[PDB]
Amino acid sequence: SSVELRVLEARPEDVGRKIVRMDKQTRARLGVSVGDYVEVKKVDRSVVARVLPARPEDVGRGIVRMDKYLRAALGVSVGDYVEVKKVE
Repeated sequence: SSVELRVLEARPEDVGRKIVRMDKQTRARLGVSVGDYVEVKKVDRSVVARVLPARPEDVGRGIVRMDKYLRAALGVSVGDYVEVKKVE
């Protein structure tokens, strides 16, 4: 089904992009590859974002990096948990 991930801040290069960063393990769990799309959900809010690969230092942290604009759309703060799933 879905994965639950902790929201972390976007690195400066990614601010303003409609993307999220997740590690390879998480992409495999979701059934997606880099460049595919996922839906990020919080209660009755949702955003669709393109999947870009997390940097190696972020591996296994259980996080998704998303910028302050996508966080605003979802009503979440850094440190909140979100549901991530394929677009369907």
